[PDB]
Amino acid sequence: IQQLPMMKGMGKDFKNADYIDYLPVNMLATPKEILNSSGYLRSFPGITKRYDMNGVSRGVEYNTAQNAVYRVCGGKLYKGESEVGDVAGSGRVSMAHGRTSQAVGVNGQLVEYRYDGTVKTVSNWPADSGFTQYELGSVRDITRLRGRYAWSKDGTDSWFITDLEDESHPDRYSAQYRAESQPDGIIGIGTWRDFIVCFGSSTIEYFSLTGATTAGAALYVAQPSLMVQKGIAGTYCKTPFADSYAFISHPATGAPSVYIIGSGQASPIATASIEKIIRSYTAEEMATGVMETLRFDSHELLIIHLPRHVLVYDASSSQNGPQWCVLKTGLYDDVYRGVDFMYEGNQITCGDKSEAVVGQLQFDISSQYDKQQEHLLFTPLFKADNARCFDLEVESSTGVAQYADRLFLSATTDGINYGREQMIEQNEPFVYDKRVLWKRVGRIRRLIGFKLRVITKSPVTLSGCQIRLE
Amino acid sequence: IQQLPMMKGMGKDFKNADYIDYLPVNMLATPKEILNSSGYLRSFPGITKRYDMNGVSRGVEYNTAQNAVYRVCGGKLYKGESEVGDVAGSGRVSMAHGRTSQAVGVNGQLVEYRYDGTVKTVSNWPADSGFTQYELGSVRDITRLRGRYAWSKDGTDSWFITDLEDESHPDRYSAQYRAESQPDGIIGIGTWRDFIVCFGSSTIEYFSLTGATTAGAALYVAQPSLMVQKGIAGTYCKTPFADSYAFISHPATGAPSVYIIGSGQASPIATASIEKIIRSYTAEEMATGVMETLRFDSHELLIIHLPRHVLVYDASSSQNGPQWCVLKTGLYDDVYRGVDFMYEGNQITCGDKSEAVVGQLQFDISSQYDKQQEHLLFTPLFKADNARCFDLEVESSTGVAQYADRLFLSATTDGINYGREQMIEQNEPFVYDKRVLWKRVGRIRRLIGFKLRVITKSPVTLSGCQIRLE
Amino acid sequence: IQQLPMMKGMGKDFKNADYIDYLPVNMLATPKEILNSSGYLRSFPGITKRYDMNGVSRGVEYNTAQNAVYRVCGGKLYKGESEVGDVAGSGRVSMAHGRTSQAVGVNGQLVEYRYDGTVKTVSNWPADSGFTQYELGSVRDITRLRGRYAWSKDGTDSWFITDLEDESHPDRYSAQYRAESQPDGIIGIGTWRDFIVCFGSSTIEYFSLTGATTAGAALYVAQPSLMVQKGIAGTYCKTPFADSYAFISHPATGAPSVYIIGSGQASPIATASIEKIIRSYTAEEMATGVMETLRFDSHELLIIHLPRHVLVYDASSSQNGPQWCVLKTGLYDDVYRGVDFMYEGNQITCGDKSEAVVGQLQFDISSQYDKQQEHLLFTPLFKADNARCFDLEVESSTGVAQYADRLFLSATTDGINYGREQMIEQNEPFVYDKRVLWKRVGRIRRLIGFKLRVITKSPVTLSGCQIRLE
Amino acid sequence: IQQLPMMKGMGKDFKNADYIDYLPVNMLATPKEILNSSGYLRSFPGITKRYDMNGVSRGVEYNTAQNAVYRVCGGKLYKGESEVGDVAGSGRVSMAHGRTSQAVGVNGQLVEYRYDGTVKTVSNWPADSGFTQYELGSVRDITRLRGRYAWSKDGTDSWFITDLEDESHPDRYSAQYRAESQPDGIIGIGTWRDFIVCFGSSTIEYFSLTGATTAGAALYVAQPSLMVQKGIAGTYCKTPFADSYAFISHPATGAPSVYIIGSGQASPIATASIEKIIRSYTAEEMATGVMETLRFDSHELLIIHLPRHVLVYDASSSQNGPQWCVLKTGLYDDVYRGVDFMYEGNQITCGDKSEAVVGQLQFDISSQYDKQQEHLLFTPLFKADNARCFDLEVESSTGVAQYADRLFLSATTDGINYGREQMIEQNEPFVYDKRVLWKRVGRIRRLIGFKLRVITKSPVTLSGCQIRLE
Repeated sequence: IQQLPMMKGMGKDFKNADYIDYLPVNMLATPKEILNSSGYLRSFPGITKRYDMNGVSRGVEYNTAQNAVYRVCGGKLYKGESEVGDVAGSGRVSMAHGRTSQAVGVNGQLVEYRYDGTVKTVSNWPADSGFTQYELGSVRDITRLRGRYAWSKDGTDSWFITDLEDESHPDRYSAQYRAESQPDGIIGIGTWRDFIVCFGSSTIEYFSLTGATTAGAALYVAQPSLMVQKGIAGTYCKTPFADSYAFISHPATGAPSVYIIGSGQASPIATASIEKIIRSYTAEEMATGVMETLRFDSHELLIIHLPRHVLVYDASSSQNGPQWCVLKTGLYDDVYRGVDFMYEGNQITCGDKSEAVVGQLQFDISSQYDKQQEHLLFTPLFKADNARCFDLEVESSTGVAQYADRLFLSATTDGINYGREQMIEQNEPFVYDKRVLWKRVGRIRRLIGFKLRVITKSPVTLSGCQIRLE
Repeated sequence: IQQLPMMKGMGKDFKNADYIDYLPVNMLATPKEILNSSGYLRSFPGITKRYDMNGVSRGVEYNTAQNAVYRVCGGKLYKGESEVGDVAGSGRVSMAHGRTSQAVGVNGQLVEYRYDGTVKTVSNWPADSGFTQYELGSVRDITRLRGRYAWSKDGTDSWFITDLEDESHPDRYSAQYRAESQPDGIIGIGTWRDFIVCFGSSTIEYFSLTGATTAGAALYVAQPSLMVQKGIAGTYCKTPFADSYAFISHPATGAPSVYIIGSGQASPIATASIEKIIRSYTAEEMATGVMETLRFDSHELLIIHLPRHVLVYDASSSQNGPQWCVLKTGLYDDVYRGVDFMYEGNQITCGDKSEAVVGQLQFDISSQYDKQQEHLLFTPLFKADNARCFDLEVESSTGVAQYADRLFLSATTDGINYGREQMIEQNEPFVYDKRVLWKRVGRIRRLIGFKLRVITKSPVTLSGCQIRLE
Repeated sequence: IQQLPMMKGMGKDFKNADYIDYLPVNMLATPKEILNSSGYLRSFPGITKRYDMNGVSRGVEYNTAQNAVYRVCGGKLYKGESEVGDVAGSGRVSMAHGRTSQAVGVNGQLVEYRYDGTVKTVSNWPADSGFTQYELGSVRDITRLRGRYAWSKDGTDSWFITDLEDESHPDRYSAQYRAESQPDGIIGIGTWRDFIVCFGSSTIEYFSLTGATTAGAALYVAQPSLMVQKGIAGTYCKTPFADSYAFISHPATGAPSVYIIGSGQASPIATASIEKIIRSYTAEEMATGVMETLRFDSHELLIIHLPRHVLVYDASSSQNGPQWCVLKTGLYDDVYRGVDFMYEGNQITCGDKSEAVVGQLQFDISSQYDKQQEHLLFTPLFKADNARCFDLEVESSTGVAQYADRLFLSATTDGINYGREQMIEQNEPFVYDKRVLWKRVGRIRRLIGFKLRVITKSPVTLSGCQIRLE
Repeated sequence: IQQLPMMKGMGKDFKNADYIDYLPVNMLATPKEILNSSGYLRSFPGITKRYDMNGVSRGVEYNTAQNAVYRVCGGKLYKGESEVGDVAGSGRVSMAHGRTSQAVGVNGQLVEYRYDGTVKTVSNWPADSGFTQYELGSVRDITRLRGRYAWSKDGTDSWFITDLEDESHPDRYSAQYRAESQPDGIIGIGTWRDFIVCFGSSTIEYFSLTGATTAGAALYVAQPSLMVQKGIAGTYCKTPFADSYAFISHPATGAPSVYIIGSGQASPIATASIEKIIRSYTAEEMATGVMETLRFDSHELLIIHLPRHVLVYDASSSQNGPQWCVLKTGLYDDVYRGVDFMYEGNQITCGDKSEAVVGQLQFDISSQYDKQQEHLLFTPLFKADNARCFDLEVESSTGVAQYADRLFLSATTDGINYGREQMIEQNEPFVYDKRVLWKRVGRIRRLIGFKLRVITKSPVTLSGCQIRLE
């Protein structure tokens, strides 16, 4: 009796005869110390329609000052279900809320909405007042530390600041700040534990405020002990993850790869196969990749929305090596649906990247809206000669289905292309005890590996595959 | 011969066919290196009525200046047994004693009683005196560091302080301080090792006093090295535990979960099943969750009084993984009775949440007041095929009972619903040596798990369940 | 059944009968947890022509201010494909970009190329201005920290600096800095985390800038806690590797050897056989050795372009001891083709040293341009007496070839010279499953070692050699 | 089958019946993971004459300012092969180069030569100038930090310094510095990472320069955290090694022994037998012991030139315990030939101590000049009763010899005096595969130990001695 792990499956690709492992499609990994194994695999939760909105999502941020979720969701702003304002422009926006403003920052101007009901835009002080009158530019990203905002001019080292008393003007005396570590544009900006993180193309630098008590004297001073020496590939390739940012490396460095910021250095978390997938996209296509973080139950996910891949990293389940996963909607290869996830109340609300709708995650159903989904599992290739496998017994938990869904399994002799697909039912609507197995698998000549296609709209749980090897 | 652990039992739920473990209800876990196993399970101590009071318990605090226990317990304040004052308002109060006051802080005002016999209320300085005249608001929580009080204005960043010479006024010159790292109202306040801990909705900030020796010059300065970056779900979800506060995460963060503050970060202490239970409550219903701490013998408990669950965490018994427990009063599902545990003299004085009475814990009886209690134990599911179990022999300690109570045991084949209940007596009033066992259990087809219902009003001790597997 | 590792093979040389190991020629090492072994060996990617340029490569640098790759590549400068200026001089050049000019620094003068379209040169301030008028000399290397350049004069301790406003003049008041623990010329200069690293002949010293706010008062102050106490052999024997520089030791110390800078000391990374190869060159020949860093997939390679050796160090694959490799072009011994590797877009663009052409790396082809290449693998010597080896079966992955290429294997009895070469086909153009093995190897008298010559222009993968020893 | 190590052999001496181990004379130890054992033993490289010089070697120092090796070598100074100056006096000199001088420091005055062609001597400032006019004394050792020299007055605590502008005078205002922790003369001086190390008879002190910017105000201040509390036995018994100096303890401390300086303390590196050898010399005779450092291939050797012993310590090969070795020239007991080893170009240039000649090391020959050499190996004593050893087979590498040299082996029964010498040829001029073994060794009564005399002028390699024990 041998046990075949399915938490990650090895294989090879026909393009250049290289060994690349097949990530488990559309199913997560949980360690739970199951009956005879250690850990069970559960399908991703299913999406159900909640509200109808103007368009495809373009941004989200959980306002802390007011207990509500803000999202532009296409044509115009939304607070939960309410309308509360209009935003102009198509693309993706970066939001940073405030005590008395929202600061959507669409297009190249720092548009900030007010809780009173008025709309304002950040611009230079009036010439009649008699202030410094800086030279502002286009805006890319937004943040907020203490009581003021901070944006970065497009394609230039300098990033500006926001005044305290009047929040719609740069400042009275001192607002011009520069990175100056290496010559590089500011790809993005962010905040981390009272530090203003400056995401450059090649470097990352931390700024800490100091007590000036003087007119125009260096409110923020750059800290050089915490430099990372690596950049970010795109504007939105950064998230708050664990206590770090977990960016994606820029093409300026050796090669694009996922990372995680340490104390003063970046530690990789992406396997070679993941970087092989990342390298498939050109430089321009890489810059349009969104990143997020999601935490439900004991999981801590890190989702990367690449143009054709929705790779997902599970931090808790990566006990021995990284655990990556890929998500897709259609039966064939397609991009996942639902871009911005955010925890509202006691539910998780997702957006949508193609349809003008918003939906919530549901745990007892595995269908996105009202369409069935494909789930895949891959067993790593094994080299056994002249053996005969008979009892392949995967163990499932059943009883939350609406139809007796079936399972397709197949075997590879060369590791690239599969044989016939055998049809076994793996779920029954109200049977809580049943056995899923295949009685005869036959001789294996040189090497064999398995596949476990499942097409359902009900939760799928599989844990522990064993075969009687002789 | 196989030994079956009972400290925690695995299972699955019928709603979504997920593997959730069954916590052992109403009995603690103690490691003591027993005859043949390591650890024994003992029932929770039973409540007995001590005094009759005005109403349902609403607060408790062990006054240190005077060796006595204060509790409002409904209609009016109480010091031990005496009346000593009246408090108005229904709900829950936050209590913080003083050298010359008690500061119940009911409703939205800091009502503070005096040992002399007079009642005062914190209010602005008289306009005739000529002081700074702050603008106070509603009060949520109270604390005391050095000779000063500290309260937080409701729904706003700012938290105030109390003057030294006249402790019924904010201060002479400098009393308004604010959090400000992020825009978030102060959910709660507390003290920890000369630091005034500021519990925000999204962040946690530590304030340390400095020597001013000046008129209105920053008595307290915020320390930014000790930020936690996580909020608290409700007003009363915090409790000094060990050397930290052990809060509950806010919905603003990815998902609600229990935590413990470290040096500068929070470390989770809740299993996935515990967070699944916590997510069952809506956001508004979660804010009414009280937490406490209790320490008797070698135990160190952390009790969470959710609306429908009384989850208990045992710090000392969590050698390999967390050890959570749930308490309930009725034979069916119900919430535990007795809110506030405080150690007075050599006894523990529990409150009440459904009747106008106060009671003390007793160790040699397992009945709350004069009613019997239910105790359950779940054995984790095992996968053995075609085997037969014969001798299931749990080992109990007897001789402190009033009647020969019986024990109900049953088995599951699918892990959800149980079979027939077999009745075995597990205790005899004055017999110190007897066996508790069942001679035949029969074949197990695929998998089996057990249950050990006990209904007594006498102490229940069980340690070590073994079955002759073949 | 025994398994023979091929990642590194031991042997001896006929010159002085010493045990020197044979590094795997032109094949990398990757740990991947292959079917029955741990790791597989894959050929280096092949070069394909991309552009036609003026001459052999002479320098490269990835401009960060403008997203493009700059390379002189012979007669005149190039930005990607465009001409954009002319450069004078033959040899090797040191490049350091800027935020207004490029800078090439040929001969002994800092020729800089401004983007506007003009060319400038660093020279003393005009005498009419009235400044300090330093005494400049011949330049060796260039770098840039903050908004200013920094160069070192030829054969002297002192290294100068560049003015802020005008970057074509040394400075207004303070530009003379000198190294000077020990009397040594500055072989090279470089930057590392806001420190201007001064590479001397015998020591390495770190300079950190300080806030002057004064006329000519010590802009840069030397830090003595970070001195390394070892020099660099040549001008270009330094790269940014990991977080350190990984130089080559100077003959001033005991013997030349590769190193890596630590916190305050150098840690060797070269085996004894590598230092034997390094010592083969005279002092003058070693000074013309280039070094680089390249990172594709999970690799982190350090390439040394010695006059007759192209040694490569793979950091990721060196789990147990250093993993060195050597590359060569012709069927006989010859130096590798392709000087400078840089990552542009999503491809890697290699230079050249014998032709006026530039090329890009391709992964599915193993031929440089359109000529076949040699790959070698050596098995370490084993001492087995009177045994008989029969089933020598190496495991390849096939199906991406253009012709049924064959493999040559042979055995040594004395460890110096090889026996007959047996031809076995190891790859078929479109067959994905086949066995590569030899059925009879015969008796071994005292000791034996194998060889796996392959000549292909298609990817070569071999992983795991097993022989039936009896 | 048993394997007998030869890296170090145990025995006893007839003088006092104490167990002393026999160090392997004239052959090094290298760990390389050989066919069946871990490590092989290779003979020391042979000396060959390169140049003819004036007389016996007296000093050496690798000038860094000019890429050339300086050595007095008896009658008059030498730069490489050129004459370039004359030095008077017989004995040993302490050499410390400079940016514009060489500072041989012979006899009692700091004789310093100049690159221009003139000779100067350190002496007091002229009385007409009007300076502080110190009282200099005899000089023992020389060093150089920054632009200053530093010498020590003979028999006194004080050590002086050298002026910057005119380096042939003590200083303008402040040059008198002193040790003073304990009353002890300065035996020697040295530099280490910007610290002027002061080697006393009983203590060691580190001096760090400070910014004076004042007339005669404490240029150097003594650091007391880095005291070692141990002296050095002789003037030249110290040497930069690794990152420390590795001195020899003074007779003032409990006993003479070798050491290595740590962070703030000395750690011994000498076995008991080595200290037994060191104690054989009287106090006066020990003061004439020279020490050096040499690094070729992976070795890092520390050579001590005692009057009758040439003990050598190998740092890299001391995996389990220290690895000491002894070198000798003649067939009988004699002192090694060649004092000063320095790495010039790609070769090592050894000195001489008995003839007026200088020579270079050569790796493929084992003869010093043109005379054969003796090599010994001792196997540690084993206690086996009534056993019989038959097949003693050492494994050698051959084929670089000029004649079929023979090997002498013998056995001890009491561990002091040896039996008959059996002659086996161990090398053949051009045979790369041969076996060296003895077929019968006979019964061993109580205990036995072996010996492996080899007399050749060709490289000797032996690795792995095994005997069939019964």
